[PDB]
Amino acid sequence: SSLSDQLAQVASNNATVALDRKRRQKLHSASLIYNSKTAATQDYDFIFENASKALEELSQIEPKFAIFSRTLFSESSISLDRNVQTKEEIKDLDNAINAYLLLASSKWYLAPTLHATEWLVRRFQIHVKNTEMLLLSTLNYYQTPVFKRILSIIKLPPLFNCLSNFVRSEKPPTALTMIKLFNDMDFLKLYTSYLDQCIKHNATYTNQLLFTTCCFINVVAFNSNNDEKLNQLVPILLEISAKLLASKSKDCQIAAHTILVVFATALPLKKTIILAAMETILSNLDAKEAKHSALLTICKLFQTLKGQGNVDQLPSKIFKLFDSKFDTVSILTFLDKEDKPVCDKFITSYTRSIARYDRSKLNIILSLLKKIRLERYEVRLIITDLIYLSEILEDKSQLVELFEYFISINEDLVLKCLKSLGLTGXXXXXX
Amino acid sequence: PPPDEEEQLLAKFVFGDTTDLQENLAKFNADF
Repeated sequence: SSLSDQLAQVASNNATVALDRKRRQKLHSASLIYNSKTAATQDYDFIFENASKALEELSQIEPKFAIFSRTLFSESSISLDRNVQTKEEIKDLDNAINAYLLLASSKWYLAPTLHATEWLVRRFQIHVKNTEMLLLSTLNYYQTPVFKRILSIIKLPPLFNCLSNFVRSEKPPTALTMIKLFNDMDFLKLYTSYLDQCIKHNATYTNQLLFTTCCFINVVAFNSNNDEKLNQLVPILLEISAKLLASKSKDCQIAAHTILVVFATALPLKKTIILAAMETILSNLDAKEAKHSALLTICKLFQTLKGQGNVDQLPSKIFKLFDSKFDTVSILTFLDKEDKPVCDKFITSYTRSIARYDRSKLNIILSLLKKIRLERYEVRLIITDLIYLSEILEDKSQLVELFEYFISINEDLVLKCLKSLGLTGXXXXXX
Repeated sequence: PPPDEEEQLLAKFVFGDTTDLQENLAKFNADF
C-alpha cells in the first residue's frame, strides 16, 4: 500500500503509549467522571483512593467484587503499565477485566460503579484496548447519561460503525440505531459470544436480558422479507436460544421463548427443528413462571409449520416428557383460560399420541374436545386413529362414548371415514 | 538463614514487586 497507510497502522498499536507530555495530556485527560481540565491534574494515587473506597461499597452490595481488590484494585497494581508487560500477561489483564465488566454491568445505574471502573478506565486503558467487552457489557443503557459519557471517550471498533455518528453527540443514541447495530451479521456473532460467556458465570440480569431479545426480535422483524437473510441468521439466534434454555435461571428461559416464537412465525421451520426445540423447552423447565410462557410456545410453534406430517403423533421420548412437565389436568385448566389462545393444531397432535402410547386416560380425550372447537380435517385425522384403535385395543366402553360425541357433531364425517375404511354396519356391530 | 514471612511482606512492598500480584492474575479464570 502507500506509506501513510502503513505508518498510521503503527499509531493504533501505540494508541496508549504516552510518549510526549502532550500525548499524555490527551490520553489521561479523558475519563468517565471528571471534565477534561480537572482530569489531567491528578495522580493515579488520587484516583486509587476514590476507587478503592468506592469498590468496598460494591463489595457490600454483593461480595463478588471482593476478589478484584486482591488483583486489579490492589495497592500494588499502580506501578504496572500494560505496555511494559509480555503478551501472555496482557491476556490475563484482559481476562480479569472481561470478568470484571460482567459483574460491573449489572450495578451500572449506581454511583459507586462509576467511580470504580474509572480507575480501571484510566489506569488500565480499557477505553482503548478492550472496548468491545466495555461496550457490550454496557450496551443496554443507551438512553442513560452514563452511556453517553462512554461514547464520549471510545474510539469505536470497526464493528460498531452504526454508533459512530453519536460519539460526543448531544442527544442519546436512539432506539432504531441500536437495531442497525444488531442487523449486521457480524455484530450478532459478538453478542452470541458475549452472552454465552455471560451465562456461564450466571450473572445475567433482567433489564439486560430484555434488551437482548428486544433487539433480537427486531432483527427477525427487519429481515422478514429476505428469506436468504433469515436462512443464514438462525445459526446465530437458535444457538443462543439452545444455550439460553440450558440456564438454571428461570428468567433466561423466558427470553428463549420470545425469540423462538417470533422466529417461528416469521419463517416456517422444519418439523424436525420444531420437535428439537420442543424437547429443549421441555427438558430444563423447572420454575413456575417459566412454565406458562413455555406452553404458549408449543401452542404457537405447532401452528407455524404446515405441510405433510403437520398433525403427526409426537415421538415417544417427546410425549412422556411432555406428560412429565405438563399435567393432563393442567392442560385442561389451560384450555379453560379466557385468554383462550389458538391451541388448534397442537392438541390434535397431542390427542393422537394419547391414542397410541398411553390409552389409560381417554376420559380426558373426550373432555379435551369439548373445550376446543377444532378444524375440519383435524377431526377426521383424529377419528381415523381411534377407529384403528377400535379394532386393535381390547374393546372398551369409554371408547364407545367417544364416538357418541361424534355421533352428536359431524355425523357424516364419521360415516365418510368409515366409508373410506371398513363398513358402516360393522362399527356399530363392534360396540 | 531463610527469610521469614513478615519481612518478605516488607520485601514485595519496598522493592516495588508485582510478582505477588502477577501470580494472582493467572490463578483465576471463572472463580464464580
